Amino acid sequence: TQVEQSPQSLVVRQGENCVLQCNYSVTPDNHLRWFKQDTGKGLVSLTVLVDQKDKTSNGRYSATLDKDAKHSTLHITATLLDDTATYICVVGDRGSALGRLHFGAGTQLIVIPDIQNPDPAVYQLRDSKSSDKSVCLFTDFDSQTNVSQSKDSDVYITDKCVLDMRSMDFKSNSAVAWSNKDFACANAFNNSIIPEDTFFPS
Amino acid sequence: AAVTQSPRNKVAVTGGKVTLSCNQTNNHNNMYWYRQDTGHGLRLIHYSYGAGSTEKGDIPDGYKASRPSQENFSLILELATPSQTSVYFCASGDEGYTQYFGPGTRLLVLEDLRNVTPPKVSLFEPSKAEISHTQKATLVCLATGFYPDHVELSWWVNGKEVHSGVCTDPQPLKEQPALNDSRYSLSSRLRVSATFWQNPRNHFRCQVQFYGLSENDEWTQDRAKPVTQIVSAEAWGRA
Amino acid sequence: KNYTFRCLQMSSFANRSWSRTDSVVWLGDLQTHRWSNDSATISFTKPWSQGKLSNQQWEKLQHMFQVYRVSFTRDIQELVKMMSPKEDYPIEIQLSAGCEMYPGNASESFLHVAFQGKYVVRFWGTSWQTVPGAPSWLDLPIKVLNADQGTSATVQMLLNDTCPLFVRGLLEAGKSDLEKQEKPVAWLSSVPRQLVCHVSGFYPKPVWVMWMRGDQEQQGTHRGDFLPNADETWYLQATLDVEAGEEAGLACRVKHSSLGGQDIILYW
Amino acid sequence: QKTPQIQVYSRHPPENGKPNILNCYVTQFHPPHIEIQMLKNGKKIPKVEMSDMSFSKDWSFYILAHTEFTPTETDTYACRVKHASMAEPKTVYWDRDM
Ligand SMILES: CCCCCCCCCCCCCCCCCCCCCCCCCC(=O)N[C@@H](CO[C@H]1O[C@H](COC(=O)Nc2cccc3ccccc23)[C@H](O)[C@H](O)[C@H]1O)[C@H](O)[C@H](O)CCCCCCCCCCCCCC
Ligand SMILES: *[C@@H]1O[C@H](CO[C@H]2O[C@@H](C)[C@@H](O)[C@@H](O)[C@@H]2O)[C@@H](O[C@@H]2O[C@H](CO)[C@@H](O)[C@H](O)[C@H]2NC(C)=O)[C@H](O)[C@H]1NC(C)=O
Ligand SMILES: *[C@@H]1O[C@H](CO)[C@@H](O[C@@H]2O[C@H](CO)[C@@H](O)[C@H](O)[C@H]2NC(C)=O)[C@H](O)[C@H]1NC(C)=O
Ligand SMILES: *[C@@H]1O[C@H](CO)[C@@H](O)[C@H](O)[C@H]1NC(C)=O
Repeated sequence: TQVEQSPQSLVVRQGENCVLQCNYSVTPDNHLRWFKQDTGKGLVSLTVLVDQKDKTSNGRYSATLDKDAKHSTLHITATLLDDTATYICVVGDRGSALGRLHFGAGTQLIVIPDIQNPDPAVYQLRDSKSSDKSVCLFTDFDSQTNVSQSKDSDVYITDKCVLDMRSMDFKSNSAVAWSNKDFACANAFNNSIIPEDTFFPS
Repeated sequence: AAVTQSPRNKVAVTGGKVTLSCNQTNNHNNMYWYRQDTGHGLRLIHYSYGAGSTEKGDIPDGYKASRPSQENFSLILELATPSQTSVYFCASGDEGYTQYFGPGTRLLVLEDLRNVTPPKVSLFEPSKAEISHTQKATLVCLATGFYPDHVELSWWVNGKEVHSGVCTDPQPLKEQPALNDSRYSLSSRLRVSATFWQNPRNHFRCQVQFYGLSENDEWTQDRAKPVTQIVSAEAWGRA
Repeated sequence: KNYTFRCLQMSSFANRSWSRTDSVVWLGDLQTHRWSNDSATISFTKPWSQGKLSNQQWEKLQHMFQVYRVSFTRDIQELVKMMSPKEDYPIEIQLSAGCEMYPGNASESFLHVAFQGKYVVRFWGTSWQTVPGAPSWLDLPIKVLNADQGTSATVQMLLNDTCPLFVRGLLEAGKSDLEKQEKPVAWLSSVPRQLVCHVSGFYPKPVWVMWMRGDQEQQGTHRGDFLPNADETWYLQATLDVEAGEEAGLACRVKHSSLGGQDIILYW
Repeated sequence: QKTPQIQVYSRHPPENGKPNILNCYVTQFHPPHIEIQMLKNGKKIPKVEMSDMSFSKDWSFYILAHTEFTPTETDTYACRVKHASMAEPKTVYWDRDM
């Protein structure tokens, strides 16, 4: 097709810079636009480059366009976790509504969050209505840790997920396990490489 | 300059009739429909240059468009098929080159509606252990038993949606991976400061918006008709 | 002597899908270029058709046109979709673009557009505008076309700079052919009466042709139009209506630059 | 639509037996689609060259057709034109005098 983006996907640690490429054959090439798309959300425009040789910036995003080479780059400086998204390159073949947009398929970026003070624990939580039902919350570990699936299909474990308490400037991983049939929290994470100093109260 | 789409999310059956609507108040002449499938860029289905006409885009087949007025451009699927499962974006514009995109509409077209089921939702309360160890309180919401996977989970504190301190599984897990008819589960956390949870004037709610049948789908089984609905679970803070 | 350089484009749009675009380029009354719909490239019709442009400058200019032709074709088609049902196929578009060169280093550029054979649009200054007598519906395409700043900037550079520079070059390279002198040849005939003086093979186009009783110029002489020959020379006839019997004494005299004073004279 | 004018004329002075070129100049027509034949005694001439169509300052079209021919006392020469602006195809005969 007429618009190619590279790389297809990349994984980057928070604070690292990265660079995304877009190469195209569209003719003519009036302007190039970079969109940002969060998983499930829609299309937020980041910048538009319009000259033969052009440069733009927008906060921590900057971009170059070279119409001779039909090549554009998008630079993200000091990635944050919010940068996890698909970045899409779009070329317009006209300087007006007579034009067609030509969409690349996108580059998928994942930013691994930086956990300042790991404090990995396993807590039990009780149902607000029927207190004899519960779940186990493995939380506060660092991003080095991996959470694997269960032995039983009678037992359920979600994959890790980072939340961010914004006004407190704090991030934490967590995964949740439960079972509907003797089962208990200490025994809920045999199958994962959990840290040596995990807090297990009772 | 704002663009809106409805519905925002839809489950439908093969052979059914689906209408996706777009509304735009910027007094733009031009409107455009696209679909987005993974591994492809957006592709143009239909577009329109003014109230009263419609034009074929690059992939018009299986779709009919309609522009009854300046503000409204709608995309009609007469005989819906699974291959029309996708996210759909509408856009508008004046004579210049910028297009302004709507938020998107997720459409799933199933062969069959016999397995559709709303979720059950439970809210789990923060561990006292956690509170004293970390000074923070973590609620867990759990949705289970639903089919298909078209749910929007959101957190409400005193009647206002909260985003800070929240994360939801990037996608549902299968309660029974062996099966294709399998029902899904989904979890989410809201973590607040202990002192916030400890205040009994804070009302915490976990809400799941589920998409299923319309009031106008035929329903043959004995169970309650699995219509689009909200199921929520709820708790008060405690000292 | 002032020369007009003319790029003449003719485009036919039969329906939603069928289309063809053909062009000829003229310097004065000589053809310099041909660009058939069938051809991916512009053909020189004179050895000097490249002017004083380097090979690189030419390949680059041609490439711009190659893309313009494709661009043009789709833009018309999209514009018809904007007007419909108001305006419909079959549609004819003609363009007439170029410059007129003057003494010193002065010139004047134009870009005129006709729709269904009527002149309606020009590029003037920095923008497209409709001319007096043009239908109002054209205001939508004008507005759309004027949103295209990149086309505006380009056309301005094509008209103000590129044309004059290029045409100056052609005038130098083609001086030999531009200033050629070709001698007329004349002959006589009649119908019922009416005598006909035929003049053919001359270049350039200024020519003097009069029927004469001895040395009195006949008032009745009627010149026809200038008709082209295939070798880029001209053809002209002058007819005189007379009373049968007095065909004697009448002569045809022809003045032309190529003869150098030796006027052609012929008696019946 | 405008109707085409046709004008048949020879390049050099016509002489029976002597090879010459015959011109058919077709002008003043709208729209540009047109068919042109040159005929020796009612029949299509095979080698007929065509100039590129162009148009005048008044926006109307023209084209020059031409072919090699030998005039004789006997043979007739003609230019035949089809154009949508006409019910019937027009034929203009070469008259060496006219
Ligand atoms: C007068 C010239 C003298 C030069 C001497 C050279 C002689 C050599 C002999 C060759 C001659 C044979 C050709 C005969 C054709 C003569 C007709 C003159 C044409 C002049 C117009 C050139 C427009 C250049 C800009 C362009 O290509 N724009 C495109 C593409 O634009 C896009 O690409 C763009 C990028 O491309 C270039 O700029 N390319 C060029 C770059 C540099 C030089 C170029 C030179 C020529 C052509 C292209 C050049 C931008 O990025 C836009 O912003 C972008 O939008 C856009 O789609 C336009 O809309 C195309 C049509 C414009 C004509 C409109 C007529 C109006 C009629 C109204 C209709 C009524 C409606 C009916 C219902
Ligand atoms: C190119 O020249 C124009 C004006 O002069 C020319 O317009 C061309 C279309 C052509 O027909 C030529 O023969 C004619 O002489 C400049 O336009 C002027 O620009 C200023 C602002 O830039 C305006 O205020 C003027 O109104 C406008 N003049 C007219 C008559 O409208 C134009 O800027 C110039 N452009 C370049 C890039 O050289
Ligand atoms: C005039 O030339 C154009 C450009 O080549 C022709 O358009 C192409 O037609 C072919 C069919 O033969 C298609 O495959 C191409 O996609 C067309 N367009 C382009 C931009 O390549 C056009 O057919 C010609 N017109 C006529 C009447 O033959
Ligand atoms: C359009 O017109 C062309 C040329 O007259 C003709 O050959 C073709 O059949 C037509 N096509 C359509 C789709 O009407």
